[PDB]
Amino acid sequence: VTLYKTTATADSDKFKISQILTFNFIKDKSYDKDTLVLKATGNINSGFVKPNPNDYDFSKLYWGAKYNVSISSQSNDSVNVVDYAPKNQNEEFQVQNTLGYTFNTAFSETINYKQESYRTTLSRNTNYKNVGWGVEAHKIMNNGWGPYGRDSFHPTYGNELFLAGRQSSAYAGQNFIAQHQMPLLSRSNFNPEFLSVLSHRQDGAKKSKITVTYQREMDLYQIRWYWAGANYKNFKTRTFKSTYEIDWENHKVKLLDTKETENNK
Amino acid sequence: VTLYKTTATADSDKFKISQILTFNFIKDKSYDKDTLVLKATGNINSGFVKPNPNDYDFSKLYWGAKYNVSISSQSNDSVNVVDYAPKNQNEEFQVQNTLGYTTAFSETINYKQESYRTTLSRNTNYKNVGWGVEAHKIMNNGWGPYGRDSFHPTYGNELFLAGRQSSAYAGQNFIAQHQMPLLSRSNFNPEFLSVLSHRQDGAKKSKITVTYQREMDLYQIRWNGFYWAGANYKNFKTRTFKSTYEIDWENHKVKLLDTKETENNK
Amino acid sequence: VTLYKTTATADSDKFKISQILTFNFIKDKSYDKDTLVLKATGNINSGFVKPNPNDYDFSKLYWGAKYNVSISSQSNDSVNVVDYAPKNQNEEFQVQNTLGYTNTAFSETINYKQESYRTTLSRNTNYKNVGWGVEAHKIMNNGWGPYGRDSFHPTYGNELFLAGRQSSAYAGQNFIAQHQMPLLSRSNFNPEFLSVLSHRQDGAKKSKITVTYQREMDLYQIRWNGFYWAGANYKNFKTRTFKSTYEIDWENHKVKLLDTKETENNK
Amino acid sequence: VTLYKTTATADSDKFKISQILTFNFIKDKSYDKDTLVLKATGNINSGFVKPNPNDYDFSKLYWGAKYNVSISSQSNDSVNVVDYAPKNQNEEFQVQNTLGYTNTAFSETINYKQESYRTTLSRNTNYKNVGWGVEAHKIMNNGWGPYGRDSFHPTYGNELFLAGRQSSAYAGQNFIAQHQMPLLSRSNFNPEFLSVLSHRQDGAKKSKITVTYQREMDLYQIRWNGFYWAGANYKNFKTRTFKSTYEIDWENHKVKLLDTKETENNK
Amino acid sequence: DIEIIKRTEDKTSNKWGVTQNIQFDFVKDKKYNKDALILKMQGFISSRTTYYNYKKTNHVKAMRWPFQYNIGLKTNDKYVSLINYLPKNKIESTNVSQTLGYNIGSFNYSKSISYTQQNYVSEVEQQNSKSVLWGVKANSFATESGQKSAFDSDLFVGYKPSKDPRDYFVPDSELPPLVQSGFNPSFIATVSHEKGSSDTSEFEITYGRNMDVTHAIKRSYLDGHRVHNAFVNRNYTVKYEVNWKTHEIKVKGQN
Amino acid sequence: DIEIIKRTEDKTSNKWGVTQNIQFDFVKDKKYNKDALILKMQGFISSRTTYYNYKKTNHVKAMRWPFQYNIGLKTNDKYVSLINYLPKNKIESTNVSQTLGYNISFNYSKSISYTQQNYVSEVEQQNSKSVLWGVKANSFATESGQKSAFDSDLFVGYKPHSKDPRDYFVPDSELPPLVQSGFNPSFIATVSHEKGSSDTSEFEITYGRNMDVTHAIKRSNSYLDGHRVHNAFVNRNYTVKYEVNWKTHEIKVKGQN
Amino acid sequence: DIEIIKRTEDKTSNKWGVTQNIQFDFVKDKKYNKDALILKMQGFISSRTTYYNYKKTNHVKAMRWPFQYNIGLKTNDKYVSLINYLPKNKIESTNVSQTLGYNISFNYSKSISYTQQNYVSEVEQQNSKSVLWGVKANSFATESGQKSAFDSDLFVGYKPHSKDPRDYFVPDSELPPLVQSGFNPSFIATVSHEKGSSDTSEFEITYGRNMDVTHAIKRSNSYLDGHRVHNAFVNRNYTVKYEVNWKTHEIKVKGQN
Repeated sequence: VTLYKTTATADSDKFKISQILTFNFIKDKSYDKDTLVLKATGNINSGFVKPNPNDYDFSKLYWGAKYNVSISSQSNDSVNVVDYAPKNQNEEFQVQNTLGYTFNTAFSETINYKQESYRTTLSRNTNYKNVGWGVEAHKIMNNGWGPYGRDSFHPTYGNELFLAGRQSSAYAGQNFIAQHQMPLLSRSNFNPEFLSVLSHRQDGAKKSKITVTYQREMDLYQIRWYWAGANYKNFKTRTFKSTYEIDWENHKVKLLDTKETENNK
Repeated sequence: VTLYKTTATADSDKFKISQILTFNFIKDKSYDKDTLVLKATGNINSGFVKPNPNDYDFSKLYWGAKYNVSISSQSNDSVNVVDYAPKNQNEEFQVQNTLGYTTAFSETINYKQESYRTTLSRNTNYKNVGWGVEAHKIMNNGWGPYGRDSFHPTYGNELFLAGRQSSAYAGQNFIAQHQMPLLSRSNFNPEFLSVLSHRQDGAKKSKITVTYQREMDLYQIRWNGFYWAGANYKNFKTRTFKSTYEIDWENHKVKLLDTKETENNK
Repeated sequence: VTLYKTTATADSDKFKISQILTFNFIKDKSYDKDTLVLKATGNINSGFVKPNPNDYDFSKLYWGAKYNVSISSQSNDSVNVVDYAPKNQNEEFQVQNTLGYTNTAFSETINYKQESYRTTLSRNTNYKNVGWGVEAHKIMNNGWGPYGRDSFHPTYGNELFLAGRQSSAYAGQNFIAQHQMPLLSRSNFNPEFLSVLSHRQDGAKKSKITVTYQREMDLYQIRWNGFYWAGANYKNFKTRTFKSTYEIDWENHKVKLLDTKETENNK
Repeated sequence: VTLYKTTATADSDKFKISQILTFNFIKDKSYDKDTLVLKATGNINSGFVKPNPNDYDFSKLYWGAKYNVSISSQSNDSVNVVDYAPKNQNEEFQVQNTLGYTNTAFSETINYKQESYRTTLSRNTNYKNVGWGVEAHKIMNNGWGPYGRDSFHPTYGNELFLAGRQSSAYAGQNFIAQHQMPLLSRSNFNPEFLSVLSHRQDGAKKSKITVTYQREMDLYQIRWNGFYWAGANYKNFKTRTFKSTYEIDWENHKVKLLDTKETENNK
Repeated sequence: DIEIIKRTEDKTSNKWGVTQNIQFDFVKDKKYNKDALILKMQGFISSRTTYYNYKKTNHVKAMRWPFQYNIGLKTNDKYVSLINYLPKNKIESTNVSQTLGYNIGSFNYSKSISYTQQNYVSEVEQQNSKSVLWGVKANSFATESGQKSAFDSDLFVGYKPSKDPRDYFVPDSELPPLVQSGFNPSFIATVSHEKGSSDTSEFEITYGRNMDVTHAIKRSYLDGHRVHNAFVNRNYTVKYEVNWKTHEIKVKGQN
Repeated sequence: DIEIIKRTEDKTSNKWGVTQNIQFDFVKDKKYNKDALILKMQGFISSRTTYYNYKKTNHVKAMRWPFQYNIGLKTNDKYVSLINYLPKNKIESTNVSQTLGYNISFNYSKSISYTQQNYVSEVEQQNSKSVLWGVKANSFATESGQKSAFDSDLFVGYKPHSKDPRDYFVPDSELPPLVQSGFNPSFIATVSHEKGSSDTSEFEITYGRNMDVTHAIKRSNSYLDGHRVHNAFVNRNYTVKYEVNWKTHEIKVKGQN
Repeated sequence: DIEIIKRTEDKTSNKWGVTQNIQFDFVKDKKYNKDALILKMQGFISSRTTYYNYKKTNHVKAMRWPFQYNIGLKTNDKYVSLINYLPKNKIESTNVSQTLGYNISFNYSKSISYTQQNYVSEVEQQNSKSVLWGVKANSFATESGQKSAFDSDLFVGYKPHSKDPRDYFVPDSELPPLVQSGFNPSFIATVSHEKGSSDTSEFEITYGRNMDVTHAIKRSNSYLDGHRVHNAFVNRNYTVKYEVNWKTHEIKVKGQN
């Protein structure tokens, strides 16, 4: 059982997206394929754009509402994705039911669980040559109120996700909650940490290609004067893809190409 | 100390009972007998039979209310049962007494509650060990617990009864299947351990008999014109699978010799 | 560093007292004496005597209220007692103070461990002798108490094993149920004490250790006056004592029982 | 990797200040400098001075309100302070928010640790000097407070050690009991600080370290004005300082005390 | 530097409803100057819990059940002595919490004690260099409507006043395992033997029960009357002999 | 298997009130095919907290204090890449308890629980050539609940009017250590270097503060009222430039701010 | 590597009711350039708690009891220095929980929690030649709450008037072990000695007590009232003088109090 390490990186300064890839090549005499543990880290900026405080009755901001990461091998090669982390969670929660009489009857149920501002789930495009994750805005507390999310809906106020007050007497550009009250991933940088295991056939080609894609979905949140809110999902997309060449024989890895793509609707 | 392993299996497809026996032969220079650690696992289906939804004022279902396992050596061989798991529990609970003046008394007790309880068979002896996994404390919804012999003077045994004053067909007035305990409607996966000793001046081969069994209870409900009431009848059907294995103590092999299926219907 | 073990035992069947002594002789090149770790276990019956249920307006019982164990070497030998366990406890407890406005509320809660019997070291403990007393401490009478050997209510006296103040029953039947009494008061004490002794290497090869196990039985009595029941506890009304003497052979790591003695006292 | 240990001490009996320095020299073939782990312990008396119980309507006491320790090397030598402990704390606390309906209720609970004295780095810390201040922080008077060196009530002033606002005499008997005062204010501070130093191997074989231990004594006074008691605290009204200078022989891993100095300040 | 020689015996009595699973570990410790033997006392003591109609009354039914299990070991060899055993009697200790409170006029005081209950408690009844006897005694049971004392005359009293005596009593699921099925003892004793003295020693091991009877009386509801210690020392005794030099075990007798 | 070569540098700036305690661990892992260097960034940034009388007034005093500490690393060498660093940004996670009750009256309660730090460390920027963190004032435990770092009354005191501006603000015992004394950073970064390309590489390490100003105004029965100037002074930073040799393991300080 | 040479002495005084169990561990650490000795100070100091009728009165009875235990170590050899010891004084630390709420009424709550010992150990003096500790009565758990060691009613009893002074005070089961029986000290000290200086050094070890008196007076229907004389007797102490030889590892008892 021998282990060879290397690393590779790629940047988009334009999008503020940067990939760090750590490679562990494992040769194990008890197994008939080459093994590669690939750790994907680095940075994905949220693309957050603050509101202009001079907007009067209608204002907006862009925030980082979803991050997508995907790792893939080529349909024509002998490289499969055999395992990866994190996996989808079969979530748990604790329950306490109580029944009481006083000689007057009382019932209660308490549930206890974890709540995260962003949730990680597997891309439904995941398969034997590709794994991907979506890290999506999930349960966001406004102040002590919420949770809200990308599709929260109040029949009157609409989506109150980043709305400071319903009856506030200020400019539109100033009726968003304070920036420090927003979740870290919505306004700052996502630092991915994904793991994938790949197998390569020994009778295969000595070199193969892996393509790694980091992406943000920016949502458009806007408010109008009561006040109401609307959130428009993935109004801007920013995507950075990099392809790397794995040399399975010499355990080297080499950046071959990069590509920046965006979508603005 | 040396360890030899083997395994053996037997199935009754008719009854949905399957035995898996894992064998650890231990030879220990410090002991004058051969040791066998025998693990008994596999499957015992509950025999659950859902109620027909068209029954009107009277309906019934069968449920898996007790599972019995036993492992026995032959009265003529030199094979004893020396140890086993699980053993009967001397159960524990926590208590908090409080006395308060302002005069108030309270006592809180905290304990674990099992829907099924395991205890040793009363036929346990130096050549046989047996266990019974019996329906114990079952919650209806948030009411109960109930069991095989729960008795309310009016409604009888409300074990799987959905409501007392329900306007619905009998057979649609039992609780939802998913609200029943797992062992009552699905499969029991036994895990039992026995340790056996075998004399070295004995026969090289001996026989062990492993029996897996279910007791199905008949639970029924009836409408009388004023209310619903239920009754449970214990072990109205019995299904039994017995297998006998030949243990080769010399070469640490095991061989299935015979199986038998038996049933009883009341 | 080398270790040698032996054991020795002595019994008084008349008193239901037995001693078990477990000896660990350590020789250690870094040290200039011989070391003996001596564990003292066994049994000390409580001497409990139930009340006669036919006693009418006045009844009594005897209960085991204190156990004494002591281990001593001789003034003339070179054997010292250098360590031992248990040692006296500098007891601890948890405190929570709360202050609240809404109306001002104060509260203080304390949390601590409560033992039915407490072990402390003997007065007479010194460089050639160590002794413990295991003594009735905080005893609950149902949900009431704690009571002890010296509990005193101005009217009912000591209510330790008294079942009710206004009970309509014979005296011999107005004590709490025997099973409600602490275990050591009605049954057997199983001592577990450790001592460490040092012995000079130029000394005598053999030396003598004396181990004493003892019980103090209290007399608890209850009486009806015409209006109510009251109780009295008299401490150490009977004493039973068993002393054994052992000879340690330090050179050969052996121990022999030399002598035993039973003594009692009755007030 | 090799380790050489030694120790040195210095005393001021006049100030009741004592330094203990424990020195771990480490030679590490993977590093191009010599390393020294230096632990500073010992004693700094509080300088506490009780109130005279005979003062009538105005009284004072002196208490130990801040302790300063600093260790530093010479500007001209090749010795740097590369690490040390403790470091300033980015403090944490626990929060529970609750929102209920039945009528509405909001609640917030916070949980945190409260220290009598708090340790933070000296502002003079740099590459050749590290220092710490251990400063009276959150002191509970009677379950009241917290109070501190600068606590301020418009009427009563600083009630830190004030026993009662309306006590019927006597000033000097109207401070809280000595036993109710925090330990470092009335007794001895036992410092425990760590520093790591590096020394160039192409440098002098010997160098000098200076270690200063110091106390600030506050003056706490109370007065009766015919209506109520009020209190005042004057920070660092007295200062006692002990500085020692030790010579490190880097080559032979030895340390000698070269000199000492006592200085005081009195406001 | 420690050698163990292990032996087992397993003896059942149909009359008594008892299996003794006994393990003998001879201990050759070069640091110890006597022979030593560790006896692990396991097995199974059936509850022999039984129900029946009382005399010819037809309105009172009886439940006979094990209030106490008995476990005991004795030797008659004067060269043998008991040097260790488990379990041992312990001091009972509890956790106490106590609160004093003022509301500004209002005073409150609270005391709460907390502890752990076992269904049956194991007590050392007697012990000396030649023997030890434990009793495992019914104590306290968790029921709906609180913890119930083993000395409650209503204990196990049932809900169907039915003519089948089993129905005068609580169902199996409200009976503890030590009453419904029985007891799996686990006890240990270590004995020293003087070297080069007796070649063999006898040990007598005793397992059994003391039975209470609860009478349930129809009065319509069921009322409970108890006969405590109705049957005592219903015990199965087996006599083993050990050989200190050859490590042979012989069963020499049983009742 | 693994050889480490350790180096240290310690640089102080009086102008900036900053000491950088830097440790350089060159990693020679036979299983890794590039050069590697771990940089341990420690030291001390003093809060430089200061109090002063505002302009020529007598009723307005000011406290200047560090709202954020800055820590940053960057290289100029195309042969060098950032491959690891700590701390990293993390998703907010909290514990929720929720109860619903019926009294024969309905009751509903929701409670959330979590841990607050006085200052939070966020990754501001990161790429293969550099990483920048900000350590930002967040929440403070006081009597009267938790106070947000964005409350205009934070640190506002009790002694109008002493004349000494120090008395316009809470005493030291009510200041967090990061404000009364300063910050002891602890940050780590791992870089790779393509062997054998450049003989040397430059790393520029930056430590500093962003300052807020809190004005305390005497008002009206007279009390103190707080007004905040956020980001009053930004990137008050000390930068030092270090050059490593990948072959000889020499470090040299090539410049400072 | 480290060689240890172990020595013990046990000295009892009937006059003082004290046994000193002392262990001397000479430490030969090749990595340390001085001689070293660790002194483990254990033993038993009995409480000497006593009861008596006050003078000739019939209504006043007295209990004399150990308010403090004293433990001290001193050397007079210039070449010896105290380099460590335990226990050391610690900063008091407590757990605080503060809640603030309101309905739509208002509510505030503060709770402090901590652990109390019956007796607390404080360093009273320490320098390179000596260390002195005092183990001081502090707080006791009773029914009716925790009671301070300075409460004048502490240990006052329930049986006026019995004629027996013991009956004026709480029974043994309400006395802490350190008052009913006594204290088993456990203290440790480590000293250095300059190599090839003095052949021998002297150490004095002091164990003893300070006694308070509680007078119980009968009043008024009858109850008992408490009056305390604090520090009635101080430094009731047993001192033993030990001499160590650093070359031969011989210990000698040179003197006693």
